[PDB]
Amino acid sequence: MVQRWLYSTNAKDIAVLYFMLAIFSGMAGTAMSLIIRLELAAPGSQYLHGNSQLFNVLVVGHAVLMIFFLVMPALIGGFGNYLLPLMIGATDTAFPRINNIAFWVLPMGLVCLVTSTLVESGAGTGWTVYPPLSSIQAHSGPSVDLAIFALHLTSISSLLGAINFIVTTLNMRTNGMTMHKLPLFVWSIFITAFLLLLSLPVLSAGITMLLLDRNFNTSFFEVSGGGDPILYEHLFWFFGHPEVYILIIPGFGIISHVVSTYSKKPVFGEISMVYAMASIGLLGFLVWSHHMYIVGLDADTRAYFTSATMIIAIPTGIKIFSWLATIHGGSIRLATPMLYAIAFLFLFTMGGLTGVALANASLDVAFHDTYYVVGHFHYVLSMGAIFSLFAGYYYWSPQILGLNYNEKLAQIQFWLIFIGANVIFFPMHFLGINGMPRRIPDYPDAFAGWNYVASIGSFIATLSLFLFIYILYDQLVNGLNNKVNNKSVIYNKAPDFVESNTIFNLNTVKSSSIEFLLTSPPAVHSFNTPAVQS
Amino acid sequence: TIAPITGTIKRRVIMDIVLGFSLGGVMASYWWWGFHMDKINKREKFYAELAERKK
Amino acid sequence: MTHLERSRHQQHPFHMVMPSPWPIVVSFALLSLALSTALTMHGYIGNMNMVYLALFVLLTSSILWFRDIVAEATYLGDHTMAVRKGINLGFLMFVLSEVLIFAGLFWAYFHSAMSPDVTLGACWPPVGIEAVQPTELPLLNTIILLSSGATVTYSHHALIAGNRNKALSGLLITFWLIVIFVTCQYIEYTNAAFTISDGVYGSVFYAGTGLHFLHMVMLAAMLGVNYWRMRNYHLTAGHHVGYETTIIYTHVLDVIWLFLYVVFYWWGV
Amino acid sequence: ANKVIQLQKIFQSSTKPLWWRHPRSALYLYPFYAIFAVAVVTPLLYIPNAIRGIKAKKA
Amino acid sequence: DVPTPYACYFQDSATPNQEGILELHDNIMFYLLVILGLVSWMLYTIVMTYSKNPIAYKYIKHGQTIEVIWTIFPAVILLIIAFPSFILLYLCDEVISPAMTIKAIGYQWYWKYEYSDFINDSGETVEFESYVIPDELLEEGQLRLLDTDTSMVVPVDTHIRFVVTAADVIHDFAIPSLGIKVDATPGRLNQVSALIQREGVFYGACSELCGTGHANMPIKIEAVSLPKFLEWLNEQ
Amino acid sequence: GRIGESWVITEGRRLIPEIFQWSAVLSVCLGWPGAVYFFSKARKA
Amino acid sequence: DEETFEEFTARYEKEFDEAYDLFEVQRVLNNCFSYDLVPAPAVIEKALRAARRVNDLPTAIRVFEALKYKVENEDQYKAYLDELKDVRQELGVPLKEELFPS
Amino acid sequence: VHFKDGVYENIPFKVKGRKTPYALSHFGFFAIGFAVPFVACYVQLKK
Amino acid sequence: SPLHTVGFDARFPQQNQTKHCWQSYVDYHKCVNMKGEDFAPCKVFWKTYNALCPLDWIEKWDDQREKGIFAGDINSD
Ligand code: HEA
Ligand code: HEA
Ligand SMILES: [Cu+2]
Repeated sequence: MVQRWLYSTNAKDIAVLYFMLAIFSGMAGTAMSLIIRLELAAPGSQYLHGNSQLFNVLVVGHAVLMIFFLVMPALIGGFGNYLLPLMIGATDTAFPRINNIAFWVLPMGLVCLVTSTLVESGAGTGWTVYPPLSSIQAHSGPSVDLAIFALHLTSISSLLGAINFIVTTLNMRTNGMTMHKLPLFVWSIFITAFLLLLSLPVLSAGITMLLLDRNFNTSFFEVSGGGDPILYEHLFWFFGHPEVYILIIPGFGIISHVVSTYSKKPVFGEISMVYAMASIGLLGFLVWSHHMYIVGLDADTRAYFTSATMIIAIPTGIKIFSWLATIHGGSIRLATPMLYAIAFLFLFTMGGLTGVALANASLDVAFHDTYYVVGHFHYVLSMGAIFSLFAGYYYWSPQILGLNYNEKLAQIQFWLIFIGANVIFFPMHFLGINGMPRRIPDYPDAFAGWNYVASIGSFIATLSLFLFIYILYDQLVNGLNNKVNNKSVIYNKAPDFVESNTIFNLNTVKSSSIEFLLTSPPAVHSFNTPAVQS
Repeated sequence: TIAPITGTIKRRVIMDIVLGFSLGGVMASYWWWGFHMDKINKREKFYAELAERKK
Repeated sequence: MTHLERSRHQQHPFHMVMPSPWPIVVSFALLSLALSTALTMHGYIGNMNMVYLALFVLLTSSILWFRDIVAEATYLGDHTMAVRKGINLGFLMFVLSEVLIFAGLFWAYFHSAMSPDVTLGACWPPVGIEAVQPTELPLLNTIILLSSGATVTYSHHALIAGNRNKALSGLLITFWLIVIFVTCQYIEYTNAAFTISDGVYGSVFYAGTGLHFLHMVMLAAMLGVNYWRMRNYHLTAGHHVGYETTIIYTHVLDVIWLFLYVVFYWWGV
Repeated sequence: ANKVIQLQKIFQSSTKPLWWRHPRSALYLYPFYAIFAVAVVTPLLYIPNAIRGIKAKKA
Repeated sequence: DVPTPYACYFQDSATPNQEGILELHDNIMFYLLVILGLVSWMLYTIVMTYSKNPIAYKYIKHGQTIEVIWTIFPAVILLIIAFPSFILLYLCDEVISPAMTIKAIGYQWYWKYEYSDFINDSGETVEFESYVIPDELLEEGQLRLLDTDTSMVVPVDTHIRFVVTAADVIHDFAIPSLGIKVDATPGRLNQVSALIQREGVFYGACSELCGTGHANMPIKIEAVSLPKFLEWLNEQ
Repeated sequence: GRIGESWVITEGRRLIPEIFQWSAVLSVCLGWPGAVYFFSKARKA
Repeated sequence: DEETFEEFTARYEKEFDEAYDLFEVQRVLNNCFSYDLVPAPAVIEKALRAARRVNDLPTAIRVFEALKYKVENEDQYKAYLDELKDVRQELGVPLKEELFPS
Repeated sequence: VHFKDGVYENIPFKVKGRKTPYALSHFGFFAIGFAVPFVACYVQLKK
Repeated sequence: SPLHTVGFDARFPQQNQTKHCWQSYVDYHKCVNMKGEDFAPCKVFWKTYNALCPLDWIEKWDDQREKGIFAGDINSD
């Protein structure tokens, strides 16, 4: 297996490695967040007897693995390198060694985080690395350096992935596809590539100067010399704000694809939506300091930033109206990816409108750095990453691997995880509106019942994830037996109610994506002659 | 055998959107009636407690 | 026969690459370097020689990949117009990321124009904090660097036009100027402007200048690689994958240097 | 030059890995990583083995 | 004041700034609620009606009327929900004669309030610590994990300036009851005009991580009358 | 020839059950926190 | 949206004119039912004639069910009654009186 | 790379072989996943 | 304050007043540090620094004057 897997140079054979890494990281992170929630069920040291630094390090690991180590390889890397070259029709992506080095540069990040948590020092400064708390003045030990190297390697891998996506999209696109007919997901990933390209260097440089301050006995942003950490926090927010769009835009593309295919109707003005994503990507840079209203900057600056936020909100609403028009006036089959899409369009929209309400310049006085903001971003992270990944898996898994999944198991899994996520994340807004602090292992005795309901919802969610991994096992072990019998749906497209089923034998799977017209996954260097569109 | 057809292209979504807006408005008003009543009661209590101690 | 092979290798500019261990070895080298530095700067062992050797072997692996990326473009070849444009656009976006790094370094101190803050600075120019200013001190080198860039940009244009004795003169002039630049950089090794004790205003400038001293080393290494590459005479005036990269690099570095020289030197003084 | 075409023909005739350019360098570099990095990463977890176990339990 | 258990709304207002903030917040919430209700009912009626649709209307792409309607509606909606925000910012941010000024420094896991506007005996600057009472050493009847041995006082029907800062790590002066939430930069100061009109005891905590021991961290505010403030000043 | 509708009849008879069902759904989704509050010893009951 | 019925109607009859087999008949029928344009009795008669040419009575069953329930049309009935009876008794394709009581 | 049918080679699994009936590997996946949280809790404190 | 010190404020039309204490303190420290006899020129903004401005700035500036390294940019007098 070392001769072909550990030494692979194929996007086809590396997408599955991305998927395995993503699912392993996700399940480990869910168990670890289970620990975090369980020790916070009641006030006191119910399960963590002292050592609040341990709780802080647990929180940092949770946030870092959720942001950079779980979802980035999955929809950016794992889905991109198995969908974009496939939809293009090119045999292979340009210079797959970029993809291989991007993949292989991850695992030592995991080992450095695990060994940093193992040592007594730990990185307990939050997922944000705001100085001087991460410097030698407060947190010593190699833990900070290990986390810095982990984020650096993740950034390099993301940059390499964007390089490969950009070159594949621009240099060797098929003749049939052109600028005015290019599909939605590839536009989403290309715009995400632009945003990633323009966002990575600022974090790289700023964190490099932080490391240099920690090492060279200097300080550019720390007060020990005259520096001010506000500049670094502007730089960090300038990086961070495009990151959520980076993780949400390919989700937008895949959700648009699944709703367009499941509505049995074409898209609703693909030019309008691609303009919407382009505008979102271009306007994501105008709110670089909108997350830092707490300082007390000039009123004109705050007004400009809130105007920029309310301008940014408009394309999202237009795109939501676009999905709504897409689903309107069309045949509907209640299959599980459609259930994920509906849960998205409901709960993500509610979270986004709550954030728009929060986007007020003077409203951070009651909600910033409280449970309200965590209730905000947990909504969108769950909708655009967890549910989007579930939809993509249940939507391409029967063909990318040839193995089907139990429809009943999928339905019960979606129901369980949806109700668990709702019952977990809803009370957090009630905690935030009160004004409770964040990142504290122990809390006052006012909102104990909400913590208990969050804990039971977390247990529901982890049982759902156990059922999901059992579903993965069953699909990997009993796909052949499930295909023959009526345990699962073998045609996501029921024939139109005008046509006979006997003619349908030639009309099995017809949509606007080429990989669906392909047979069982062929050899890696398939596509001998590129596809042509008349 | 009615000749006029194609009139169903737009009025369905128009009536749906306008009815949804009306339902949202009336529901929000019904919820906010009690909230505004409580807010006015709290305000009146605040004025009473601020003015009763001085005099 | 010709049609089938042309169709099967035409839209496939990617070789049937062997089980190359480059990703695993480079990842292993980076992890070893990271953990070694973390353990050495603050840990249990203060060893320095072996971490230097680890950095050395990482650099050798990087140089090996860098020489292959240009050797396989000529010895192996198998390149089309599309893949050449892909490589060119990749180099453009690397230099664009470098431009963004420079922009971040500039913005680290350039956002204080009219003193919008109150305390801990907010004074342009910083009257009172007058140490040995790193401003106008290396301008004697910046002006000659501008002259060298101007006189070698058109020399490299003539290079890519002919790749002849004039190209040899251009490359020897480039070697001479980069040697002078690295020498005058190394002469200001320890005491260039001052050390970082208190009042960090020129120390940020010193660090920003220092961190960009590796781009010139990379350019010199690539120039030496191309010198040997042409000494082997396998790379003719054809698939000059290194010549295009060096001409675009020397056409962007002069522009960014002029952008640096526009401000931060006569602005605020 | 006078060796490019012949070397290309030999490489085409003998489709073998290692690219024939630096076999001695590859054989010199292959054992060095295993000798060095493994023996320098083993102490990283071997030394804190006695240090590990700080429960710091309080009641 | 004390966070009311099982709350689903804001805490009790203490200052006109907070009642104005709540007024703006509920004004915004009204339109946000009607919008979310509209979209939710749209989704529900779609999934309830077109789930049984036999033939899809797949030749509808333009929809100019709805396009212009929901292209022009969000602009005026945003304008009408942003105007009260601007007017409230203008009203609250006004520096209408702040009368009281005290220090608030974010030290390492503790606070060192310094009262320099007033004096105690003759010209001296009043200053004292604020250490959280340990949970094990708690006295009967106190609030767990937050109560302090000594807290700070404030006059009623006056105007107060809270000078917020830090020493080594960034802190936060977040008091939801009093409507003051300003970051504690290690070297930079900031001025926030807090005016109090109602008596009572207002609680609060630093909404920014301070490392590890950030769970036992006190900020207690007690509002007193002018004779009470004078008597406390003489006693201190 | 305007056979039958008279939009109002079918319009009401079709939306009224749907709007009642949606109102009941929202009432349940807002009363489950209320059910928890009632069941919990909020007033020592 | 100010689109003439005559052009697409005539396109429909012209397409049914060269109905070699059931594939083009089915696609044109699906296209006709795709629009909100309720088919005229003339195009329905042409479709039934083409179905008779290709000899598939179940296609006639499907199209009759579609005409019975395609769009609400304010729940119009007598229009449906005439549009079904004219084409039932023009030539005779007895199919509706069987599937319903089964 | 063209010697693979395209059925089960896309996963590093193997139905053939009595060493693991996809159960030892699945249990091991649980083990390696649950390593980091429990070991992180155990190294400085109790489970 | 007895609920009445100034009343209406119109010194700075814009809401933010970050760059306000410097101007209102330089003149006060000037009029203090030349004559010291009559404070009539600076008798109208007594509260602009005592209560209207963070007294931490005032105490830091006083300590800086004591140590001779002032935060602001003024002369040696
Ligand atoms: C991917 C993003 C992601 C996900 C899934 C989660 C999942 C959860 N998160 Fe977390 N969280 C963050 C992103 C995420 N979080 C970030 C960025 C922070 C910032 C830290 C900070 O604010 O300081 C944070 C911080 C954070 C805190 C702050 C703690 C403190 O104040 O210090 C809390 C507790 O209140 C919390 C709770 C939870 C809970 C109960 C879940 C539960 O939902 C866990 C159960 C899991 C799910 C229901 C999703 C399933 C996950 C999968 C991986 C499925 C696997 C399969 C696929 C991926 C295909 N999260
Ligand atoms: C998936 C990731 C993700 C996504 C998609 C978003 C999307 C949005 N976010 Fe959020 N956000 C985070 C992740 C994300 N965010 C994270 C991780 C934080 C940090 C928390 C921390 O620091 O701990 C954060 C913090 C954050 C803050 C500061 C809170 C803080 O952290 O203290 C604010 C407020 O300004 C905000 C607003 C928004 C808005 C307006 C959108 C919108 O783009 C949402 C888009 C959707 C809509 C807007 C729906 C369309 C609306 C309509 C139907 C039209 C109606 C309105 C008009 C009339 C136009 N986000
Ligand atoms: Cu933002």
